[PDB]
Order: sequence, then structure tokens, then C-alpha cells
Amino acid sequence: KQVRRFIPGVGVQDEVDFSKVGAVVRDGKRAGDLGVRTRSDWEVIGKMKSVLPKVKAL
Amino acid sequence: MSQTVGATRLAYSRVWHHISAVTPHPTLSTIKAPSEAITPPSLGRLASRIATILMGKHKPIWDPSTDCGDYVVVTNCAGLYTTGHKKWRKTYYRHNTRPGSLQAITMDALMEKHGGAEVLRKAVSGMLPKNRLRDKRLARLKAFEGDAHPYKENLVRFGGKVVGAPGWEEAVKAIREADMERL
Amino acid sequence: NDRFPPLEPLPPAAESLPSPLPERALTSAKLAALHARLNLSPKIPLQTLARTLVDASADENPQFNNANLAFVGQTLINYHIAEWLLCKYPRLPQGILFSAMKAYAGPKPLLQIARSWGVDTAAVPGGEVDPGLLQFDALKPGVAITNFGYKRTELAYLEKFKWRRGMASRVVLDDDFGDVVRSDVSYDRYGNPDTRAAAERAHAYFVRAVVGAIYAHCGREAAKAFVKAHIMSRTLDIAKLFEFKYPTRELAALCAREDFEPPVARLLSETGRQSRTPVFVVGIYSGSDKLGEGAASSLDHARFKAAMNALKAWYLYSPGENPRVPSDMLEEGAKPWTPAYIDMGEVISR
Amino acid sequence: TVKALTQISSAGRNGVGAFVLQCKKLDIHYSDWAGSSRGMNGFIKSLLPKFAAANPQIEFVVSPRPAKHPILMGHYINGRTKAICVRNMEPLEILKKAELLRDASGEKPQKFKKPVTSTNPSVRGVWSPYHGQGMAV
Amino acid sequence: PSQFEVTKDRKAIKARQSKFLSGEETWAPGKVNAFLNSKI
Amino acid sequence: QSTANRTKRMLNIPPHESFLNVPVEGDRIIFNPPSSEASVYHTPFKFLPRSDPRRRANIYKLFDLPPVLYNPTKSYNVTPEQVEEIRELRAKDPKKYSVTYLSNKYNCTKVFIMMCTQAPREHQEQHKLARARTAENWGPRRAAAKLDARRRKEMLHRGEI
Amino acid sequence: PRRVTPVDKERMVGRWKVIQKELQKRELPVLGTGNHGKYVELKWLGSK
Amino acid sequence: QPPISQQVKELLPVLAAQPGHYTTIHIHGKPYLVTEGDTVKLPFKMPGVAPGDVLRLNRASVIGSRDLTLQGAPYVDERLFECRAIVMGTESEPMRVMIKKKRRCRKKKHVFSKHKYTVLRINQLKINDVSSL
Amino acid sequence: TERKLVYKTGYLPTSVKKLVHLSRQIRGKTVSEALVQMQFSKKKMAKEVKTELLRAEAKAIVTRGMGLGKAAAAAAQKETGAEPVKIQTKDGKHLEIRDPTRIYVAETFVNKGFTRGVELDYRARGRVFKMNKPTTTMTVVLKEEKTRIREHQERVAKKLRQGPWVHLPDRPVTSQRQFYSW
Amino acid sequence: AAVEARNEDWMLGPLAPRRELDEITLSNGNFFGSLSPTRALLESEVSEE
RNA sequence: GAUGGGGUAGCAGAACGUUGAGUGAAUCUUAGAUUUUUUUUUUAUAACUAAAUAUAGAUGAUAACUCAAGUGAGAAUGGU
Ligand SMILES: [K+]
Ligand SMILES: [Mg+2]
Ligand SMILES: [Mg+2]
Ligand SMILES: [Mg+2]
Ligand SMILES: [Mg+2]
Repeated sequence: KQVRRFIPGVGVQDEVDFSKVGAVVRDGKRAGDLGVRTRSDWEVIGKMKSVLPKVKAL
Repeated sequence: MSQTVGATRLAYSRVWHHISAVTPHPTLSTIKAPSEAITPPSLGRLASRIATILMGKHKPIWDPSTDCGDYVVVTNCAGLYTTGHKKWRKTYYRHNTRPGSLQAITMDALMEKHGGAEVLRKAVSGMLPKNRLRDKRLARLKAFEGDAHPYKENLVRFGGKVVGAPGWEEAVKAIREADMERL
Repeated sequence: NDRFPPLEPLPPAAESLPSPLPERALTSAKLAALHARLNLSPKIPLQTLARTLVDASADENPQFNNANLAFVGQTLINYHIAEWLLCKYPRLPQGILFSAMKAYAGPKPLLQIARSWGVDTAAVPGGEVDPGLLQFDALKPGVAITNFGYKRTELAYLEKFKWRRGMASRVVLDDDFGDVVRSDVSYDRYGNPDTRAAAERAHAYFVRAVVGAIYAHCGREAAKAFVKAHIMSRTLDIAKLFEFKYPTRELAALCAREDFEPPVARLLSETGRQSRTPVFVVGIYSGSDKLGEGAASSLDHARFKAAMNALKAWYLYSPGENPRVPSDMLEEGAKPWTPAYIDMGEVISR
Repeated sequence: TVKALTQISSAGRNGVGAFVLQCKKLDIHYSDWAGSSRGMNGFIKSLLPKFAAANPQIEFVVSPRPAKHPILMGHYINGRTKAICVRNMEPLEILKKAELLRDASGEKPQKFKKPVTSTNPSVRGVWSPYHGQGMAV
Repeated sequence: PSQFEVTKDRKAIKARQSKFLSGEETWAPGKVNAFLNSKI
Repeated sequence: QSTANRTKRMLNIPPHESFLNVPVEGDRIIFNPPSSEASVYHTPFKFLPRSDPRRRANIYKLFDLPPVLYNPTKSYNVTPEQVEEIRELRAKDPKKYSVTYLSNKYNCTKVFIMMCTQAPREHQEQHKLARARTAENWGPRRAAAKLDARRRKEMLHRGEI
Repeated sequence: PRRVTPVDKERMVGRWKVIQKELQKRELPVLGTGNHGKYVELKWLGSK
Repeated sequence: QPPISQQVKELLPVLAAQPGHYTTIHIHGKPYLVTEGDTVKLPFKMPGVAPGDVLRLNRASVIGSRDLTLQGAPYVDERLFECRAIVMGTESEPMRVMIKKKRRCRKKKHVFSKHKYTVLRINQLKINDVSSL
Repeated sequence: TERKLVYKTGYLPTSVKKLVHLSRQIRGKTVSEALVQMQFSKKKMAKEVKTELLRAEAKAIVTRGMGLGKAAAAAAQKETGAEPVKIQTKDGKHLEIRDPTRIYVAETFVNKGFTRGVELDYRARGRVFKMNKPTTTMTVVLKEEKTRIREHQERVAKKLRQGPWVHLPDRPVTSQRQFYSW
Repeated sequence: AAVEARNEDWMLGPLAPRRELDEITLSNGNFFGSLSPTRALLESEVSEE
């Protein structure tokens, strides 16, 4: 199992679990391209006031 | 580090071992056949085995700095075994730094004043590390001339049977069998 | 001033609020880091993780405070730990079962769990501080979480005149850990033994809330995994929570109850008798079987030590290191439940 | 009669059950006027944006510090702090130092003495003279 | 030191010593050692 | 020695003899009972519930007793009527009918006499003072050696000794 | 954008607002040297 | 895969049933006696590992309990046990200076050494059930 | 909580190796016991140390307000029949403090000051050597008996915190090996 | 002397010394809180600049 | 999965530090510049973090690059 890693030459390489096997390296010039959760992603999660766990799960 | 995490109490305790200078020793004897020719352990071969006990080097936790030694009670030192003509031809020398004052004495003349226990203390003393623990270790060697000594109650026992006694081995195997009745 | 503009844009009526606003939690780097540090799922927003840091002493309002998140969380921790402790050690006495519960989910360990997450506390609660800091008022002791335990009528006489309490009653009247229920401002002062306890209580409430917030957002299973990972993963030597009074008498009562023949102390090995540091190895035998072994320097101490080890072995019997818990059934289909061993209670003797 | 002791608490083992990165904050102080901060300014523009995205559990705080060398000061969970001066270093050297602060712990440096460190008892108890087959001198 | 002539400052501290020891006056902390705003 | 590596070799201790007989051409399991004191988590078979299937013959089986030290005997020589006389005498003259006199008269243990009867409060306080006056004649060397004997007994019962 | 000073850190922790009251209560300067002037005892003696 | 010995198939359940278990793992050939929860401080900087990576150790010479010990000829079969670790970052030592010098020669050459060490944490050490094998 | 006075004497016409022995004689003693030992000493500097020890006590009482509770303390001892306090100094000397305000010499050391003068020693072969006439000062730290009653209680508590002597101590095995030797 | 007098007041608190009743300083011979005539009248000659 | 690794006389290369100078009428400093200390971290003859003490707005300090040397001392029965 590997964790999210930034490679200087290539870019950010997401976490991979070789037990269930995927080295995806996303490079770009914007936060969204890297594949990480940005401030905008955190504001859409805070506006989802209707989502709720199912009663059986709870 | 797990192997040494635990109770070290009994690993550092002082055990009171016992050995007779007259009982034949199949291991420390140079004559290994026939059964009737097996001799006791010689002076230097008994002393080398005792120096190992006084240093605690027989333990798996031995450390030269820590004094993890044990006690050794040596009896029947009057019949201390020796080969050749050592008893009457070996000389012990002593000097006090003053020229002229060299004191010499044979092994037999040294056994008439302080018995055979002194001849054994000199052998074990020279086999111990020359440092600040040499006198503590050598003090745990309690050598006596006959079979009488004040440590007949200190000698390590297993089930009431003193080690080296007729039936001490069987008493030890009986206690370990009950130890296996557990998870 | 003109040379030093404020680092954080805040309205003028922000230093008077009890705690920062909810929308303030969406611009702090401490929360976003504390959220990713605990690997919390994206279902839990930053506005909820910001509400777990506002103690009930910094904000009196029922909302905006940790009081109701900490309660629901305390129930999950105290429950999942108890069922796991009984399934692991089904013979523990009731007294030690409270100290083991307090050793895992008590305020002291929770304080170390809160500090292991990199949670810094705020000096004084206020709206200006960033929501990423645990904010509480240690000076105010008028904060107490609702507990299922009831108040004892003799509590006044209990502390003053040293009245007896008893163990069987602590299960109903006392709290989960057996404790008794209900046991301007100038900052020119020093720490106090009460503030030290109030600060510890604040850290404990935060950790409980994180489990309560996970339950509401992520459900039951997510909360159990969190408790199992951060709280149950800790190591505790339960053998060191044992204090015995007249152990030899207790062992005789145990053997008498279980019908075992009377215990007999036997000298397995001894050395250095008549010395400064002797060693006596004694083993207590019930007939042929060997119950416990004890090695001490005194003949009496060796017999007492051996009796304690015989009792520790009885109370510390464990069916398995990772035994099944009854809570594994209510979740998705699992193997049929197997009855767990139920002890008949600790031995009471003279 | 068994009485419970109420002065012993459980000890946490980071890495067992859950893992928590010790480095909880990283201060990045630069200077717009100092010549030694030339590389740090490049690291903040080309390598920090991605290094900060790969470590979402670290609080990065970039603030200026004129008339002073640039430093990387990481704060750890145990309360201690490690500061590294990166004066006259190239951007990629700043990233090799920032990786040292992330992989490191607040603990002070110590000489290598023993590989393994354990708090649990021995599976096979410590050696005891009396619990064996006996030894004959 | 034993031969130095006692000045007026040493003759005043010997009278205060006899007043404090006897019990006439009661000692109190100084109030002019420094002019602090805290006044504590 | 000069370096740490040289010190490690001079202080070397080989592993146990059993770990030196490594197998060849396969894996095996060997019975290696260590010469050490077992913990309290190795529950004896007598303390295991009947349901527990882990109960099994000794591992050895899958491949007289030592001297007595303390074997007490309980005796009940005091009848209910004799317990009322003990309470009368003790409360009548606590100085003459001490727990030792009554222990010998009724062939009982000194503890039992105290279980069924207690001396008057005045007499008890007189006993605590007698021992208190004896504890003030001790020097600093004997008063500290007696305090250690009281702490070693409390540490023993806490599992610290 | 600017240098973080000890004062800014106190504001973040919340301690600053408590310091303003104590200093103002004791008539001490908050972010200043006050209306007191520089040492002039040596200046009046002709010190250079 | 070679079948496990029948003698190992009858005593492994007795070995896994006991309370505690230890193992001697081999990293790059060097042994390390560890238990679940131990913190191994390797005397080298493992290349290509960040704090949080999970390793799977597969070279174990000895897996034993108090009374029972499982010894593989070269190594124990990977199917019998399961051991895993987690990288807890890297640590360093205080810079130690070695002064190389000879008698009657003023020159003192300095050697500065500061090595890094990877720290692991044994988070799983379990013996598998081999009834199927 | 504890009063203290550090008094530096004047410039005495002597050396450190001579006055060092007079500052070690009054160390630990009470101001009264020290003044009785300086009045009957054969040293010429004992008369200067006696006047400089009376000035220190005059400042300790007027400025620091030390030793001003003898009348109040004497009451509890006799009026109420109280048991005085028994302590032991760091050296081991036992004392019975009936007045906790009694002044004593906590610390004392000697420093060397400027050179008094320079005398010329004219030896043989037309050789001259400068002889430096020395000048030294002494510093005494006067405290009350509350400092000694507190320092003693701390030492007693530090001895009751190291635990008792156990017969079989659990000494650590400070050597790691990747195997079991038993 | 005021840098050390202000630290004792802050620290000693109720035990602050009554310095006004202390002896003069042999360095200059001035009492506590008192100047010298040369410094109180500013009679010390100054340079032409 | 590059090769190489002791060193005197001696030869060679690459750097740090010290004093002064240019950019400099520049940059920063009671929101603490500077403080012979202590402490912390970093492959480290050096700098850095923090703490403590004191109180400066320039007759203060200073990055970077460059220029010039009264530039680096356990060793001269050396000098003061
Ligand atoms: K400084
Ligand atoms: Mg002449
Ligand atoms: Mg070579
Ligand atoms: Mg010279
Ligand atoms: Mg000279």
C-alpha cells in the first residue's frame, strides 16, 4: 500500500493498494487537475445539508 | 527488545552451588576410562570451572560490568587432587617491596597452615578478571576442608533434594511435567 | 494600523461572540489538516468538525457546542469497550472492570488521544480565534455532561462520615466508571488543580464528539471502526490493576466453591536461606495440579505471591485474543452467534 | 478481596490500528529582498503547490520574513519543533529538506544502539535458574 | 571597617533597629523602591 | 574496546542449543519449553471452563509431590454457648481475659476470639498508645527500616514485588 | 501578505483581547512606547 | 506449491492457540526479533517509502511461542503466517566527528557523519489456519 | 515567602587564603553564634567580621524585616506549651528551632578586591621583586530559620520518594540480540 | 539600580525592602532617592560646542 | 544497478571565515534591530530556531554579488 505522493518530475501520484491489484499520476496547472480536495470541493460538501445515513445503517 | 522485557529478579539472584573436591567428576577429569579410574577435578580444572560461576558467565544474561555471579561452596579441600609432584615441588612466592623479604612456601607447607582452601583461593583468584570485582567474586567462594559448613541450608534445592544429591535429577523432572498442564 | 492590516478579515462584532461562526470553519488550514489527519470520510463537513472543538464552557447555547455530540459518542465508546472487555476477560471482578474501562475511555487516555492528533488549545474562548483550536473555559466549573447514573441520597454522609458504598450498587447509581455523581475576569493567576481537571475534561469531550459526529454522518459501522482503531488499539496490562487483601483466604474460598481440593503450598526450590537476599519458589497445588507459582525473598511473601498469581490466572482467563463481540450480529449477515462464557462473579471471602 | 488500582492508563501505539503523521504544521518563511531566498521563492512557486497537495494533513503557512534567511520550521505533535535554514539552496534542495521534516519526528536525534524497541513482555519469560533442569557445578 | 567613623546614615539605622526589635513600630514593605503601574 | 562493534562481539552470548538444530529440506515444529517463569495468562487446565475446547493433553504428550510448606487444618471447638461466655469475660475484665487467655482456654485461634468479641474502646485505645510509645523510642535507622517492611508488604500485594 | 508578529499569534490564540484590558487597566501602552520621553539625565549633563 | 508437512499441520493450531507469539523477520538478510506492536529502527534509509506505507514481510526464519517453535530450513513458508509493518518515517543521529590524525603531524582530517534510519511498526503478526492446505 | 539579605562587606586588609577560613567558620551558624566566635577568635580580621556582621543584621532587620517575631514566637512555646521544631542541616547537624524568624548565615564566600599597595623586596645580587599588599571582601547571605525548616522537609520527602530496598531488584539486561538465549 | 529595584518589587511582593532606611552607597555617598549637588544644580562645566 | 577512497616532503583544485569598500540617499527594526550567553535544528571550520537579560530609530544592523588585504596561531628558551 502506497500513500499520495508528489513526484517532482511527473506529478502527484495517488494512493494505490497493490493487494487489490494502478499508479495514476495526475499533472496540471490547477488544483482540480491534481485530483485533490480543494476549498471549492469543501464548500459543496458543506452545502449538502440533505444527505443523511440510512436508518438501518444508523 | 521483548526477550529482555520481563522480571529479571531471579536471573540476577545469587545461587549457592556446591561441589566436593573428592567426588569423581567425569567431565572435569582427564582419565575418562575405566569407570574406576575417573579422578576428581584437578586444582586448576576445578578452579577454572569455579571462576566461571563466580563471574556468572554460565548465565545467558552475563555482563562483565554487572556482578551477576553466584556462590560456590567447595568441601573436602583437604583431599584436593593434584598430579605429579606439585604438592611438594610447587612454590608460592611473596614480596613486600623490601629487598631481602622474599617469602617462599611449598604447596604442602601452605596446606598445613591454612589448609587446602587457601591453595584453591589462589588458583581461582588468578583466573578472575583483574579489576574492582575480583575481591567480591573471590569472597563468594566458601571453601572448607571437610564435609561440614554453615551453608547446608543455603545450597540450591529442587523439591527438597539438594543438587548433586542421589535423587535430585528425578525431583526436577517431576516438577516440569506439572508445568505443562497450562495454556 | 496602516502598516499592519489585519491578517484575517473579520467583522467588528466578532470578538464578542462565544465562538467563531460556522462559515469561518471553511477558511482555516488547521481544520482541513485535522480532517485529513484522522482520515475522516468526506461525508463529515468542516462545519461539523468545527463544532466538536467548541466546548460547553465557551458557548452556553445547546447548538454550536460539543455537549450533545459528546454524549452520543460517550455511549458508543463505553459500550464497544465494555462488550469487548467482557468477551476478552469474562472473569474480571467488577472493581477492576471499572478501572480497565477508565483506563481505555477515561478522561486521562482520551486526553492523550486528543494530544496525539495535534490539537492545540485556545487561550480564551472567543470569536476571533480560528475554529481549528480546542476552545474552553477552565475557570468555569459549572459544566457537567448528563450521565445515566443517579445521585445517592447518602452522598453528603458518604464523603463526610465515610459511609460504605458497595460495588453492586455502582452499576445503577454511579456513572459508567463507578464514580459518584455530583462529587470582569482576571487572568492574573496560575494553574489550579481544578483547571487541570477542567482542561482534561474538555479534551475528553472532543474525542467523544468525533465519534458522535462520525456516527451521525457515516453511521454505526464507521464509528465502531474509529473506536476500534484509536481507542481499542491501545495496550494495557490488566494484571497490574490487581490489589489483593488476604489472597490466601480468597484462593481457599475459590477452591471450595469450584470443588477443588484444598490448596497446599509446596516448596519447589530454594536457595540462599539464612542470607540477606534468599529466594523461595513455592507452588500452590490442588492435589496433583499446580495452580500458581510465586518466587519471593520471604517464605511468607512467596506463599502470598503464589496465591495472587493463582487468582490472576483465574480472573485473567481469555477465550481468545480477538474474540467475537455481540455487536457483530446487528450488522450485515455474519456467522450464527455462539454463546459466550459467563462467569458467576468474583469470590467474596473473609 | 480484590481492589482495583486507579492510577494506570493505557498507552497508545501510533501505527497500530491507525496512523497519524507527526508533522502537523510547516512554516515557510521567505524574503523578497534577501538574495539567499532566491531558491525558496522558486520552491514556493513550482514545488510547494504540489507538495502541499500531496500532504493534506499538514498545515502550510507561508509568510514573509524580510531581512532574515529563509527557514522551514515544522511543528510536531509532541510539541517540539525543527527549523532548517535553506539559505542559498536551489528549489529541489528545499523539497529534499521539506521531505526530511515530514518523514522526521519531534524526537531529538539519538545514536543507533538497538534496532528493536518493545513494551510487551517476552513470549518466553526471562531466564531463571530455578525453572530449568538444574546445573551441577 | 571597624575604625570608620559612623556617619549620620548609620546612626539612624541603629535607632530604627531598636524600635523594631522593642516593638514600638511595625515593619511594612517599602513603597518607594520603584514607581510601577501595577502597584503589587 | 575501541568501537561499539568490537564491544558487541566480546559481550556475545549464543542462542539456546535448541535454536541451533535448524531443519533441512522442510519446516518443522519442535518442543522448546523455556527455563523461565510463566506468566498469569497461561491459565492452568483446572481453571478452564468445561466448554473451552483449548483444554488438551500436555504438549509433551502430543509428540511424588515436593515438600509441604503450609497445609492448615480448620477446627471448630467453640460451641454457640461458649461464644457467649467469651463475650462476657472479655467485657468484664479485658485485662485478665485477654485474647491469648481465651484462645488457650477454649483451644481457639487468637484471630477467632477477635471475630466474635471486641475489647472496649478504652482498652483498645490503650493498646494503640502502647505501640505508639514504642515507636518513639526507635532511632532514625530503625524507624526507617520498619517503614520499609510496611511498604514492601504493600508493594507485594500491588504486584510490584 | 505581511510578517506575522507576536501580536498576531496572540490574536489567533485569543489571548490578545485579554492583554489589552490588563494593560489598559494598569495604564500601560498597547502597541506603543507611550507618552514618556527618552532618557535625558545624561543628556542634561553634556553627554556626547 | 509444495504441500506443508503433516507434522506441521497438526501442531500449528497448538502454536497459534497460545497467548503470545514472536517472529524473527529478515530485512535484506539481517534478522530482527519482533512482536506485534514493536518499533523496528532499521540501520539504513529504506529507499522509496514515505510515512504511511504498509509493507508485507515474507522472510521469517522462526515463528514461535513459549513452548513451540516453527523453524523453516531456509525460511518459513509464507502461507503459514502473515506479518505486516507500517513506515513511521525516518530518524537521524547526532553528527559525530571522527578526527583522523597521526603523531607528530599537525594535520587533523575531519569526517562528519550523520546517517538516517527508517522506523517501522509491526502492526500485524498472525499465524494462518492451514486446515485447507 | 522567605526573607533574604545579601551583604557585601567593606575592603578588608587581608588575603583570600586568610579570610577564607573565617568565612567557613561562620557558615551555617546563627548570627549570635557567629558573633561569639568572632569576639573570641585570635584572628585580627575577626574584629572586622564582627562589625560587618552587626551591620548586615542591622540592615536585615530594618530593610528586610528579619528577626522580628521573637516575642510572638516565644508565646506559643510557653503559653501554649508547643513542641519546638526539630530539623537536620545538610551537613547532618540536628537543631531545635524555637523561633522561625531567627537570623542565620545561609551562605558566605570571599572575593578579592583591588591591590592595597606594592612593597619592594630587595634580595641578593641586586634583585628586586614587587610584593602585592592584598585587599579582600566577604559576602554573607543572611536568611531566617524558615528556609532551613523548608529545605529539611524537602530532603525528608526526597528520601521517602525513592522507595524501599527490595531484596531481588529487577535490573535491566542492557544488550539486544536477535534471538533467544534461553 | 532601578533596573534591579523594579525586579525585586515585582518578585518579593509583600516582602519588598525598605530601601529608604538603608545606608548610603560608598561609591558616591548619596542616600536613597537623592542626587548630588553637582548633578542637582548642573554646575559641571560643559564644552564650548 | 558506472568507476574510484591511507599518507610525510611536495604539487594541484575547490571553498569558508575575518577587516574595510561598491550597489547603499538601498533593505529591515518598541508588532523588539542589536544583545560575546544558553538552547534548538540542518552534512555543519557555518548558520539557524527559541529562551533569558537590557533598551536602540541612527555615529544601528544587514542578505546577495563584487573589489582590496595590516586576513585565520597549542608552538620561534617569542613579545606585552
Ligand atoms: K542574545
Ligand atoms: Mg647592592
Ligand atoms: Mg583504502
Ligand atoms: Mg608563544
Ligand atoms: Mg609571558
